[PDB]
Amino acid sequence: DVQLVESGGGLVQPGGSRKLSCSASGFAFSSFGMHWVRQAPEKGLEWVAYISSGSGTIYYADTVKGRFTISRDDPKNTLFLQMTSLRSEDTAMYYCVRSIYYYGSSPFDFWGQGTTLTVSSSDIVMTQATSSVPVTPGESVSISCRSSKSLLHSNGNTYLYWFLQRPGQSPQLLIYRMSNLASGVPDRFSGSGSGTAFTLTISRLEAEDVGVYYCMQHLEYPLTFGAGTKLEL
Amino acid sequence: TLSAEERAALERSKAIEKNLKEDGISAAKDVKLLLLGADNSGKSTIVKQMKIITGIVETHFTFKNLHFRLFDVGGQRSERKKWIHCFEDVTAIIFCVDLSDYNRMHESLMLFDSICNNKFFIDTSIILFLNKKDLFGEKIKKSPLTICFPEYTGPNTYEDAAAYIQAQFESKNRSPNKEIYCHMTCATDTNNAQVIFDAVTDIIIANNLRGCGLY
Amino acid sequence: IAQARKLVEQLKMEANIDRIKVSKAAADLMAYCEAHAKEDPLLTPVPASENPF
Amino acid sequence: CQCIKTYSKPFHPKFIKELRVIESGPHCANTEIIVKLSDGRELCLDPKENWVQRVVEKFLKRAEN
Amino acid sequence: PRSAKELRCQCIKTYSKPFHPKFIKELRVIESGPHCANTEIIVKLSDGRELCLDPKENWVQRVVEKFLKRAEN
Amino acid sequence: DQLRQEAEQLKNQIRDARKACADATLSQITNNIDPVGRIQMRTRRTLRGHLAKIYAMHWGTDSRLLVSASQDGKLIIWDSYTTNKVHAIPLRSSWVMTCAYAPSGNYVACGGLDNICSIYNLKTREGNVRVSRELAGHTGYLSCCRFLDDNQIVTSSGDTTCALWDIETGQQTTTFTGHTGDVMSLSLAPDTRLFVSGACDASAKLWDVREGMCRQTFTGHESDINAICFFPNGNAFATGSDDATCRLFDLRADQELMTYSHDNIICGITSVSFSKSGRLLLAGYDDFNCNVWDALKADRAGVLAGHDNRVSCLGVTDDGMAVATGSWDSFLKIWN
Amino acid sequence: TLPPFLLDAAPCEPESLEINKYFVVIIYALVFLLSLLGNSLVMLVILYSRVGRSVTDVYLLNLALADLLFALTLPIWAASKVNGWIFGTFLCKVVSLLKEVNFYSGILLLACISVDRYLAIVHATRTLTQKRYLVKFICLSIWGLSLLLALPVLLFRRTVYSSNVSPACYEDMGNNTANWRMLLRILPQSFGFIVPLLIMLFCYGFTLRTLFKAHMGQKHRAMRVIFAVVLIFLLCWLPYNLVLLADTLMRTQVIQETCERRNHIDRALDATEILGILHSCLNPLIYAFIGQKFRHGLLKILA
Repeated sequence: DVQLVESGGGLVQPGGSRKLSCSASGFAFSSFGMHWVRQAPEKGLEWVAYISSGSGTIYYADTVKGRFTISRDDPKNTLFLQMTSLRSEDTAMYYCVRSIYYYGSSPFDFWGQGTTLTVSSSDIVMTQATSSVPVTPGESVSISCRSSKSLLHSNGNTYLYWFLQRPGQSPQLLIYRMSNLASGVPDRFSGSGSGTAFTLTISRLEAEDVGVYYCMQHLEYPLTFGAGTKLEL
Repeated sequence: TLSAEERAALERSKAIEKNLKEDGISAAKDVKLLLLGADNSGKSTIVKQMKIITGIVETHFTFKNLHFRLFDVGGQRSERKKWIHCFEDVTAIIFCVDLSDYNRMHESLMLFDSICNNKFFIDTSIILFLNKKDLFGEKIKKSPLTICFPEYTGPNTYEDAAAYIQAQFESKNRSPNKEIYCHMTCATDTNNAQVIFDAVTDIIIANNLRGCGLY
Repeated sequence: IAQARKLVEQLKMEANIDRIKVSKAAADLMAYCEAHAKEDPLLTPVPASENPF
Repeated sequence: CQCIKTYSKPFHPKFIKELRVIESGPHCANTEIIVKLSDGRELCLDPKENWVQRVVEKFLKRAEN
Repeated sequence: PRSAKELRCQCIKTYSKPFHPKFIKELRVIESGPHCANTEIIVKLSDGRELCLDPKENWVQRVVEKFLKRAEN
Repeated sequence: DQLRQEAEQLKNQIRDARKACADATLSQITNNIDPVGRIQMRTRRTLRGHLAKIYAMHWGTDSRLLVSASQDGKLIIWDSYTTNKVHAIPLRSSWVMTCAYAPSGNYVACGGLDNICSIYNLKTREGNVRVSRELAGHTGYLSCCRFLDDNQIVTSSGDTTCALWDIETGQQTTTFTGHTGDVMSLSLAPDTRLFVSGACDASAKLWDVREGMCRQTFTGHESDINAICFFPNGNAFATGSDDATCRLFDLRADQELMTYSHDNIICGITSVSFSKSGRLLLAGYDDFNCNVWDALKADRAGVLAGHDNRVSCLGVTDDGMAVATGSWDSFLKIWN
Repeated sequence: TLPPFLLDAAPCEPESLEINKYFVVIIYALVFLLSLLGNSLVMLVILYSRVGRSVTDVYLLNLALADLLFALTLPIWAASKVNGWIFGTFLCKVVSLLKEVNFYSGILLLACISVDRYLAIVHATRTLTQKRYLVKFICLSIWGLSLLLALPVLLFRRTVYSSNVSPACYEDMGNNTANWRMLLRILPQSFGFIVPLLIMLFCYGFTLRTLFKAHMGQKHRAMRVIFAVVLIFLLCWLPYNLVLLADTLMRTQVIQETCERRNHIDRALDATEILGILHSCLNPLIYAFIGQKFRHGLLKILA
């Protein structure tokens, strides 16, 4: 069983330092690239940092560039994130996500359980049209979001990722390039798009399909998420 | 390597190549030898330091900071012409002959003749082992060395008879750049690993001499 | 005696085959290679703009 | 003799590498001066010309260093 | 005129006994350069014998000057 | 003794019937078709990373992914476009003689002298490649594994027999017997219902995967058959032998159509492959170079060359865009 | 008023001969032709087939290039010997640079080949033998070192016009040129004779010691080849360096100086230069064509 668990959250004062650990058990940790994604309260997901397999390539978000640091302990199957100075903006549910990159891979399949951190008191912009969509079961629903640049590379691949965050759970990958269904997701989900406009369709909607849908681009770092579309029933 | 995903794919490929080259480095300190010979000829009990590991059998004993890998091809019971080219790069050939078997001696000679003159093994030196001196020494007194070799004419002593068998095996060489390193072994011999080690080192010099252009 | 019994049985089935003249078979193989000839990037070189290699 | 004609264009002594003087006598009539320059040329100089006399003295003084 | 790959001085040693300039008929002076590290003075004698004088010795300068002065007349 | 006479007369009946069907040779009917000229093919990619002889190679169904096995004990999956290594699978036994790729891209079966067909799973949840199943039951060296589905594979061995396996259970569902020598190659028909196996008895015989019956046998070669491949329409196949000759046999006529022998060729054929159209018959030879034969006129339509050692495997993509060759010099080259 | 007389204080005039000139021209032309043909054949044999390109092949290719360049420069040197340097300062500098660079490269490549053989034989079974697969970088470093050591020739050479002798492509380092030339001679005799000689002697002595102890059937031929290589190197280079050291000692007055000895030293220098020039022709036979591989290649190419 693939399992990512994070610990180290809690209430800390501004200006202090905290360390978050993401221990992995159930997959070859030494071959996966691990990301840090944080979700501010009722605002949405946001990419933070990424370390490549073997600790070769390291990237940080512009918001916390030079302030955070990421380290990798392959023999211990643990991923760390040491934060130097914390403002009131750092409070969020930090997730731990694994990613493997090769021809035809799924680099955002599994998300960690997330830990809650509380602090006391150019880029590709992706926009989602709406924020709440009421619908009844059995009715097809279409979700669409745009982007600044054209995500269609010259290689023919479009780098768009669709995630679903059920209430009280962690985001789950559904479509990882434009229309490639993830592993284990129902076949009713389907995706399309053309360069800068993309659509996600859910035929024969079921009761468990409710939640917040996020569309993300992987064309170029830093990674940017959408506003977030919520399905209501 | 323009896209962000393709940049990591190139990083994965380069990480794979590093382990591929690293494994090749660790695969250059071992000597690959080939075991041949008739059945019940001691081809599985040459060195008492076995450390073995139906089909192909490997043996990976080490000696003097050098790794010796012995491949036993017996038991395949198929046509040798189709899989003997896999061992084209072995350092040497180890041949085991039982001197006490007067009926399989002609069978062993056919095996040696075919292997020595094979097109793939035209340059691989052969380390020939003549086993069971004591058993042969007692056998010759009871039965002279004439039923197996009617052409024998010299004295019936052990020294001439054993050397006569050795001459027949080396008469099948018929090739240059190949040297046959013989040795007489018995059941209670422990220095078989030493004999193999000096022969292998001697074979490497001959190949290195040809590569360096000295010969 | 029990080894070659199946040998003649196999030859019995191999002899009862609805065979076709090689003249018709040769034409059929010629038609296929001529029909699917526009879709062979090896017989006729592909344009450099449509060459993945 | 060893000289026929003499250069009529004064030149700086700095190019004079080797000097040779042959006094008049049974062999010839006028004293001959042969100079080998830095560029390999050989020149014959008339001793009666003032510039030749000054050049010879300058070369002699330089060579004494 | 031959060719050589080593250039050497034309005088090994020098004559040391002062003598009257009346015995000099031909003079040759070679400035120091790549060939030799010292200036060289070579003089023909009355009977045709050649001598090497010391360029730096006191009397040699006097003798050379007197010879050149007399010849220049 | 009486059955021996019955065996002989049955051969005579087949030969007379086979000869009566022959009216005109293949090279006599297509004598008016214009030649294809010179097929000059240039090396587009050079895949390096193997440290030993390359013995097998198979193309992916998407014509982009490759697989190659070598004596070094490594199993490498290549990205044929950008020359990137996707996977590197360490084998248990370094003596691998054949190596196959699944039609769905999920699995890879790749085995050899260890008498075991090892099947590896690529799309695992743990991120690594694991040995899903090891098939055992052959008493001789293995050759020409070929996937039928994700749970069904045909294998060939030196036991003079081929086998049909079930990957899930692991038991030998069907066994095909009839050869009198080591079986060196097999190829699966496009309709995935028949296949032909070339053995060392200088005979290739058509077998049925559903019934396990030797429907027909084909003769004519003077030495052992080393490779085999169907015509693209699944009505004919071409073989390569140590006789330095290639032959084209028709399943419906049960007779060879033409031979691809050249006077300058001495060494035998190692691999046989066809183009997408069924006109260029590519064959690998032991003299380090591959030849392109016009399958209708037996004319050498160019030579690939380039390799330094014996070419041990050939491969043509499903779309026919490129040809991959492997040799004992530890290099894969992609031609177009 | 007494004639001074002459008591050995006379100018030592050099002696010139013309037979030596014609002989030198013939020898230089023969050497040029032989070196050109041999080095071209070696290059063609190595470069025709890219299969089996071993370390020795790379070393022999570099050595062949060096020898070919040396031979290509020889003819202008022969003409200069005939009639002194009339070709100008720029050609003097360029030709001298090329000649000295190729000389240093050849010597250092011989030393590198000796080290390679030492590693290949003495340490055949050890893990140090794996360190000889750096042929490209080692050859590049040797070429760079030769270029560095040949700079003084480029910087301090020009045409010198003397009186007793014809013009010479000599060194002009100032009024004190003799001493600077004597010092600069240290490099050719240290990185050109002593260091390569010691390296070769050590390596080949240990190689022979290991070979004599082995039981191969080819030990004798390899030993004879090693002896031939060492003796060829000595015969080619020892006399010239000995005469050069004798000249250096004579100039420094460690040994007595006289006209007879100066003339003898000049003659010996000429003879030894002629003798040492033969390496460009003898290398292809000694190192390349004494091997079965190259002979078989040459036979195959002519098919």
